[PDB]
Parts: sequence; C-alpha cells; structure tokens
Amino acid sequence: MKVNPSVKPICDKCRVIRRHGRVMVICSDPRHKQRQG
Amino acid sequence: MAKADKATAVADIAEQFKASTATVVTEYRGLTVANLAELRRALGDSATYTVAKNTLVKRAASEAGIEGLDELFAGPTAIAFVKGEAVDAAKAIKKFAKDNKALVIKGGYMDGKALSVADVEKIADL
Amino acid sequence: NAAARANDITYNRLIQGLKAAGVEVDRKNLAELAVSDPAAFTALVDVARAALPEDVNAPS
Amino acid sequence: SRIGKQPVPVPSGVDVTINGQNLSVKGPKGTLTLDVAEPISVSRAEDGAIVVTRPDDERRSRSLHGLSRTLIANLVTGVTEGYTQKMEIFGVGYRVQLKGQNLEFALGYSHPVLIEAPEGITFAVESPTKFSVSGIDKQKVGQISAVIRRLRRPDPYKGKGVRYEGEQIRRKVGKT
Amino acid sequence: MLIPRKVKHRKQHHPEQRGIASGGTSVSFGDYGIQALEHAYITNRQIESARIAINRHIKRGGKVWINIFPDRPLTKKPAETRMGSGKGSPEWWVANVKPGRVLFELSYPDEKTARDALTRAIHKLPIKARIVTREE
Amino acid sequence: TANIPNKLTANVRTRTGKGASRQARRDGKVPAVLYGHGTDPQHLELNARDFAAVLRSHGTNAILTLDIEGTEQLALTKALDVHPIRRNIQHADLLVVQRGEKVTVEVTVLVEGDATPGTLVTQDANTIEIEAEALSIPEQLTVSVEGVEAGTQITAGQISLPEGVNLISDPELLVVNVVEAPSAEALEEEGA
RNA sequence: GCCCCUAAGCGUGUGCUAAGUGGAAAAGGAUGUGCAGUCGCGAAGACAACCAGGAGGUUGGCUUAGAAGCAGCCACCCUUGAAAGAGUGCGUAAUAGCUCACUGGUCAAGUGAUUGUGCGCCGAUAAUGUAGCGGGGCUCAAGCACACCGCCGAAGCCGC
RNA sequence: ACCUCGAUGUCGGCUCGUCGCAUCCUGGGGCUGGAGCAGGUCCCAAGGGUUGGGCUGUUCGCCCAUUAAAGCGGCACGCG
Ligand SMILES: [Mg+2]
Ligand SMILES: [Mg+2]
Ligand SMILES: [Mg+2]
Ligand SMILES: [Mg+2]
Ligand SMILES: [Mg+2]
Ligand SMILES: [Mg+2]
Ligand SMILES: [Mg+2]
Ligand SMILES: [Mg+2]
Ligand SMILES: [Mg+2]
Ligand SMILES: [Mg+2]
Ligand SMILES: [Mg+2]
Ligand SMILES: [Mg+2]
Ligand SMILES: [Mg+2]
Ligand SMILES: [Mg+2]
Ligand SMILES: [Mg+2]
Ligand SMILES: [Mg+2]
Ligand SMILES: [Mg+2]
Ligand SMILES: [Mg+2]
Ligand SMILES: [Mg+2]
Ligand SMILES: [Mg+2]
Ligand SMILES: [Mg+2]
Ligand SMILES: [Mg+2]
Ligand SMILES: [Mg+2]
Ligand SMILES: [Mg+2]
Ligand SMILES: [Mg+2]
Ligand SMILES: [Mg+2]
Ligand SMILES: [Mg+2]
Ligand SMILES: [Mg+2]
Ligand SMILES: [Mg+2]
Ligand SMILES: [Mg+2]
Ligand SMILES: [Mg+2]
Ligand SMILES: [Mg+2]
Ligand SMILES: [Mg+2]
Ligand SMILES: [Mg+2]
Ligand SMILES: [Zn+2]
Repeated sequence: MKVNPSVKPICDKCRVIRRHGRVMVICSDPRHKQRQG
Repeated sequence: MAKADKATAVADIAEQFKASTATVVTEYRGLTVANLAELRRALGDSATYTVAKNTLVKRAASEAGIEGLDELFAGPTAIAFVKGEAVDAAKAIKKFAKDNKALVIKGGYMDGKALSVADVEKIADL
Repeated sequence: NAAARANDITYNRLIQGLKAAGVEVDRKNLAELAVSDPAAFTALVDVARAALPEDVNAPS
Repeated sequence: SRIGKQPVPVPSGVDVTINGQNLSVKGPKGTLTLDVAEPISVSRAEDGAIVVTRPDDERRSRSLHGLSRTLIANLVTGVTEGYTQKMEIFGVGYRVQLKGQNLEFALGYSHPVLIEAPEGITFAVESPTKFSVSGIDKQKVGQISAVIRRLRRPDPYKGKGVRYEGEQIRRKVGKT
Repeated sequence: MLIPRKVKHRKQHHPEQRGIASGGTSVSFGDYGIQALEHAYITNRQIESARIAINRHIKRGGKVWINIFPDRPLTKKPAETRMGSGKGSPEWWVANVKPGRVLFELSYPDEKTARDALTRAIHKLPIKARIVTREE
Repeated sequence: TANIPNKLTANVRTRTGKGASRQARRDGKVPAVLYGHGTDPQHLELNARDFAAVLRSHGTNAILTLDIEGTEQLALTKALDVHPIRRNIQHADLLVVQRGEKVTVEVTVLVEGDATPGTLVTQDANTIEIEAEALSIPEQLTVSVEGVEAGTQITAGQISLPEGVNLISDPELLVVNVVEAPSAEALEEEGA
C-alpha cells in the first residue's frame, strides 16, 4: 500500500478505479496496487 | 487502412479474379505460418494464395455472378486463384488439409455456380 | 404576518397588494384589527388579492 | 445499457411472475426473488423475452438498466440449470472431508476447522485433494468460495493454501 | 548558477511584479517553448536545476535557449539579529517573471520526448506553466 | 502553388473602446480592424471559434474573404495579438489586397532528415520573409539533410524555392546549422 | 437579510453541486459531472470481446565466459507478404517457452484524443469539550449561477 | 514590543494529573531483493502501560542490568 497523493498507471496494465471518494489503482502486479490518501 | 486502401484492394481483387480461371475459398484457421509458407511455395508455380476481408470480398463480388458465395464467408476464409488450369491447387489444398487435419475447405467456384464440399472433392478428383 | 397566514396570504404579498390598492392604514391599526375583527381582515385580504396583478413574475 | 438493449431470453421450462416492482422466478431448481430499482421498469415480452426499460438517459437509469438485465439473466439461467465451483487443496498434510452438512478442514492448524453450510447450498467431495460446491444463487456460491479461500494466507513461495480451478499465483524464491 | 559579472549597484528595492508580460511573449528561436502563468520569483538555482533536467533527459540531440537571466538581487539578514541596523547581505539572485513570459526554448525533432523533457522542466519550477509551439 | 479563400461572416462594430472590446471578448467575439490602400479603414467583429479553426487549418498566413453586410472583401491576415495566458485571440489586422499585387510574407520553415551520430541539430532562424503573389502564398517550407558531417551550415539563400517568389531576406541569413555533437566535459564546463 | 432562535419569500423562472463542498489552504493526481469547438476511424462493420496466425537469412555485427528480439552500442535493413517492431515487458546463466505489436472470422455503433470552460474529490495531522455555517438544522437547499417581483431592516429621510 | 514595572515569583526534584496522535509495545492489514524463524517499510488504531540505579543542581546526556516498551509533545518551558 504505497499511500501518496499522486497515483499513476505505472505499467501499461494498472487500472484506476473509484471507491468511497478515494481513487486507487489496482494491478495484478502486487506493488502496482496503491491508494491515494 | 484507409478508404482509398479498401478501394484499391477491391479493385486489385477484381482484376485478379477476372484474369483467373477459377477460385476456391478455404479456412486458414489452425495453420502455422511455416506450413502456410510451404504451401504457398508449393502452389506458387501456377496458382496464388492470399487472404482478404470477408466484407471487402463481398463488395468486390457484386461485379460478377459470384454473389452466391456470400453466405459461405461466415467463418475464416482464404481465397486462392488458379491462374494455370484448375485441379492443381484444389488437389494441393485437399492434400494439405488431409495432412494437417486443421484446414477445412469451405467451397469453390467454377462454371458459374456455387458447389458444395463434396462437389469440391469430386472435381478435385476429376 | 400571523393574521395574513391565517387568512392564507404572506406578509409581503399583503403589504404589496395594500400599497397597490392605495390604503394608508398603518401596522398599529392592522394589529389592533387582527386582535379585533377577522371580518376586517377578511375584507382587507379580499381587497389585497383583488388589487394583486395577474402574474407576479412579469418583467413589468 | 448496451447489453440492456438486448432482451433476456426465457426458456420454456421456467415460470416467471411479476407484481409491480417485485419479481420472482419459478424453476426446477427452486425459487428466488429480488427487487429492482424504482425509476426503471421491466416488462415481459410476449415472445418469451425479458424487456427492461429506463425512463430517461440520466446516470442512474443508464447504470441500472444493464444491472437489472444481467441480474435477471443470471437469475433465470441459474434457476434453470445451476452453478458449480470446484476447488483444489494443494499442499502437504492438507486434508478435507465432509460429514453431514458441515465441512472439516485439516489445514495444518493445531485445532480442526469447521464451517457451517448456509441454506440453499450443497457440497460434494470427490478427492481429499479437491472438492466442488453446487448451488443456485451466485451470491451464496461466491460468498462460500471467498469464505473458504480466506482461511489461508497467500503463499507465493510454496503454493500452500487453497485456490480455484484456473487461479494462478506467481512463483518467487529467495536465495537466503 | 547564472550570476551577472558585475552590477553598478549591489542592492535594489523590492521589485514591482504587477502587470502582464509584454516582452518575450512569443517564442522564436526554435520550435518549442514553455510559457508561465503566475507571478513569481525564479532563482538562478532553479534555472540551473531546470536546465540540468532538460539536458539530463534530452541527451544527445537538440539544444536549449533561456530567455531569462537571474540578475535581480535579494538581501537577507542572518538569524539572531535584531531587525533594522542597515541592510543585509545579498544571498541569492533572482529573475522576476511575469505571466505569459517564455522561460525555456527547445528545438528537437520529435513531439514525444520534446513534450516529455518540457514537462520534466515544468515539474521543477515553482509555478504553473504550459507547452507552446512555434505555430500560433 | 495555388490556394483557395476561406469564407467567414463578420459584423461592423457598434461601440469602440476598451470596455466594448472587452465585453465582446467576454461574449466570445474578437475585435478586428480592416485598413488598406483604399483610404477607408473599418473596424469589425469576428467569431473566435471559426477564426481559430481557420488559423489551425491554414497556418498563420491565409487569404481570407470578409462578408460585411453582404459585401465581399479580399484581405490578408497580416498582424495580430495573442493573449499570453488564455492563448486566445484579441486583435487581428486585416489588409485589403486585390489579385495581382506584390506583398511581403513571413513564412515558417521546417527541417527534417536523418542525422549522423556526430551531428547536432541547430535551428537559429525559423521564419523568413518572402515576396510573392497574394494567391501564391505557401504555408510551410521544408528542408532536408542526409549524411551531414562537420561544418554543414545551411544557408537561407541555398534553400530551394518555388516559382514566382522573391527572397527579401539577404543571402547572409542562416537557417540550419550542423556542428559536432557535444560531450559531457563541455556540458559540465558550460554554465560554471 | 427574508425556515426557526429573530423581522421579513419552507417566492417565481432557468441550470450546477453529492462533496454537508457550501461551512479553513497549495504544488500535484484522477474513465466524477455539465457546456462549447475540433479531428481519426465507423454499415466498404469501428472500439471491446470471443477461434486461429504471429516464422523462415534471423543466434544481425561489437562487447563479452555469455548476447540467441528482449546489460549495453549501430542500420535500427530486408523476404514470404495479412504481419513480424533489432521487439512494450513480466522468462530462463545462455537456449527453449508464456506473450504482444499489425493483421484475418462472428456479434453489432459509437469509439479515442488532446482544447477552453462552471462545479466538484483527494492531497488535510495537536493538545479542557463539538469548536473551521453563530446554533438547530438545510440537497423534498434553507447552497451556488442568472434574471423578476416584493418585504424586514438605524437615532438616515418624511409627518406632527 | 500589544497586555502585566501603585509586583504575572525563576530552572530543576517530590506529589498530583489531564489532553492530541506525527504510536514504544500490545491489536488488524498491503508489499519485498519476506525458503522458515528472524526482518524492512506503509496504513488503521489513544483502550492500557511505559524501569530502577551511578554521575552532575541539573534539563539533556554517558554508563550498569532487565522487561513489552522504558513515546513524542501541549497544559504560564503543567503545577512554591
Ligand atoms: Mg521590451
Ligand atoms: Mg511550479
Ligand atoms: Mg438571538
Ligand atoms: Mg418571523
Ligand atoms: Mg420555493
Ligand atoms: Mg430569492
Ligand atoms: Mg432552470
Ligand atoms: Mg470530505
Ligand atoms: Mg466553506
Ligand atoms: Mg482544494
Ligand atoms: Mg496535470
Ligand atoms: Mg499477431
Ligand atoms: Mg536483418
Ligand atoms: Mg546491445
Ligand atoms: Mg475541453
Ligand atoms: Mg446560516
Ligand atoms: Mg418598503
Ligand atoms: Mg426607525
Ligand atoms: Mg434628521
Ligand atoms: Mg509595547
Ligand atoms: Mg496595557
Ligand atoms: Mg510585589
Ligand atoms: Mg506561579
Ligand atoms: Mg522560579
Ligand atoms: Mg495515525
Ligand atoms: Mg503489528
Ligand atoms: Mg516492512
Ligand atoms: Mg496510540
Ligand atoms: Mg479503556
Ligand atoms: Mg542522582
Ligand atoms: Mg499538557
Ligand atoms: Mg512553570
Ligand atoms: Mg503537566
Ligand atoms: Mg511544562
Ligand atoms: Zn501494473
């Protein structure tokens, strides 16, 4: 969980979604999953 | 590709079909590029082997009475033109299909009528 | 405002209609009447609605 | 929305009853009920199709149209045929077995693990290494699948734990 | 580390920073440039870091133009000193930038890494800025 | 080299001044002035969106037709102002030009090609002044370099030009410069 | 200022807001949402998905113990052609494999990108007790944007 | 230098606590260059606890021996 205000689609496959007003990026690559907070 | 590209592809197929004696459409599905190249080299003495968009060939088919084969393009379709005689490429395709087990002959065109796979086999035997 | 809302009209509309009708009676006498004669308010609200224009949101 | 434009086919051996906003499905495998969102309406086409309609082109209608269509399609297809999810228990000293309606897992813990089976779900064991679950509701089937899967923490080194049929976990090793 | 060789007077009042930049509003030395948006004090160390960033990414080809020069000085007294008793010594030289002024200019073939390097420079400046091309 | 005119509609200004001009700008219309050798300057309003679209389509310099209460005018976009921040249009100068006249035109130039490993690309001059006919104005100029080595200074006068165009700029102007590729030592030495 | 504490519109017409934003704040980040202006492709079938193809010179040279499309450096050439990119990567010492790029089959119209915009979300963590709308409460705005009609409102003005 | 010079008593120690969380442990999670233990880092979390001594007036700090830790700060540098 790399918690940082700026989140980007690091690889070509990381995907950004929206949850409870917090947008977080999810990828099958484990570290590519983070939240912005 | 562009609209001009589609138009020139249709045109090129038109002169190719007009200058060819007969045509056959087969299924390239499940055929490795290696054996496809081998088949092309084997049939390159007389015939030619290419592929094209089903809808593009459908539009190109309105010029002649080959409109009856439009129902046969449902599924992968590879079109071959027999510039020299008729039976050589048909027999080559038949033996390739029976050897590889993954190629299916959809049908062929000859004498102005659309004929089924059994008739393809019969004329290739002839 | 209490009396106007009892008679089914707002204070601002009642005052504007009263001014349009040109009645110069003051809030002292209106309040004493509200304590006193609902007949007087019935007549007054009738006059106010009669003097009220057709559309309140006209650009005029 | 785009899928919602496509009506849901209804098989012959399925009975559907609708009363206002509540909807129910009658079939050989059982009965199920759901309630749909207020702003949108659903209708029964006379040719054996499910028609769902949204009143406007706004956000809520656009979203809920496809939700309703796919939920009804899943409901009717599960009620007619059904749903099976099978698991594989890979590892050493890992034992699974079924008694009655309950399930017992020997997952290496010092104490045995027992899970109570909810209503409307069935379990069947084929091998002590892999079993399957059968049911009618995708909700309950997925709930059980997740509950079973969360017994064991992820193991990216040795593959210890539980997983589905096609689930793949990446392999990684340490030199030390 | 852009510092003027010599200045006639070594201390200057607080500069005015009002209005919209008139000079150097359009980019013409190369093809691509960066235009600022807000009022700011841009320092020589910031210019050095931005130029290092631009070259550090553009590598072999291309070259850089800089349309500003940090020659305005600023003073600062050291801490633990009562205020007054004269002016402090000048510490860093700054270049006052007005909105819309062109900061850096680039001339490299391809849009991809051209915009990439310009953004690399953008991320090191303290104020908002945008890419601008030679075409109006 | 032949071009086609661009059609647009325009209206004459009602009020003149900073307030009226800024009100029109807030509305979404750009004020413009039409003056020329006809000894009859005019001030008009244009559509910002259509003007920007035409500018994007036909570059900085295009030949334009003006519709003033149904009247047809032939004019050239010669000078203009652009906002430093909003990158919008605030003023443009339109010069009436008839067919068969000599005008001074500034045109942008582009450079393309493949460079050798020891070649550094440099472009000092990007706009040159060319005298040509109104309907023969080119939109862009291209130059090609292939296998350039050492000193290969490209001269503006050396650029090939179409027929009917005159080079107002002196031949001493240089447009493209090719020198040896830089080194880390020189890069770290410069600026210190 | 006009929902109540408190006097006046739980006023009218047209739009935005889901955050109690309104009712503390930045760099920066995001398939939040509304408007306007574009271009590419799209009934000659787009975009996504779901079967197949994705090799022969070819292990391209230097470098290395090692370099085979995937430490690194140079053309980044070429053939069957539908398309092979000196390969975007997660793969092995190095091979070999999983792939992918462009392309071909079914379905059947929107699919992308920057552009200027009004609101928004995160970025947000201090000490006695809410404590950053005055409070209750307010989106079934009592918030914001634009017009219209009115009212309350001082010792200001007018009347005696 | 805005309140206090017709008076706001000052550092440390003893007793006595209180509050915030930027958390020392205990509690729950994400990732690893986390074979296992043993780790590193980030998030949520203030319920509870948070050594005794030698030295110096000390605060601080060094050293001696454990425990889960021997928290950071605010409260007129808490409190005559
Ligand atoms: Mg000047
Ligand atoms: Mg900045
Ligand atoms: Mg009060
Ligand atoms: Mg009241
Ligand atoms: Mg209302
Ligand atoms: Mg109002
Ligand atoms: Mg409205
Ligand atoms: Mg919030
Ligand atoms: Mg606020
Ligand atoms: Mg903000
Ligand atoms: Mg940004
Ligand atoms: Mg492929
Ligand atoms: Mg080669
Ligand atoms: Mg290499
Ligand atoms: Mg936009
Ligand atoms: Mg309030
Ligand atoms: Mg009044
Ligand atoms: Mg008074
Ligand atoms: Mg007076
Ligand atoms: Mg003082
Ligand atoms: Mg005082
Ligand atoms: Mg005293
Ligand atoms: Mg005291
Ligand atoms: Mg003291
Ligand atoms: Mg915390
Ligand atoms: Mg823990
Ligand atoms: Mg860690
Ligand atoms: Mg805590
Ligand atoms: Mg407690
Ligand atoms: Mg002691
Ligand atoms: Mg305290
Ligand atoms: Mg004290
Ligand atoms: Mg204390
Ligand atoms: Mg204290
Ligand atoms: Zn990823």
